Amino acid sequence: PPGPPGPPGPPGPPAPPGPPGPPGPPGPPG
Amino acid sequence: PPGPPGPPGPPGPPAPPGPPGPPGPPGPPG
Amino acid sequence: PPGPPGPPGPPGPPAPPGPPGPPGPPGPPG
Repeated sequence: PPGPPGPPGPPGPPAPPGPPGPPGPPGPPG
Repeated sequence: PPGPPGPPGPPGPPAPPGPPGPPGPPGPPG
Repeated sequence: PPGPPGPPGPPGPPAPPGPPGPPGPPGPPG
């Protein structure tokens, strides 16, 4: 009364798109 | 009846990597 | 009878930072 609890909910959603990575390496010799 | 709602579900799955970082610094001057 | 499914779980782990950026431009000729 009511009765036994229902099942666990489904998985949450993914987190938002991630931030960009770090600067690239130094370029070619001048 | 039916019983109370089930508990919250599991955390979401992993998300994809963010975008590539910016270009690196200029190369070594001549 | 078993209650209804619970609510969706929380957001998954934060998306990793993206890959390093590309090499920088060439150095100055002088």
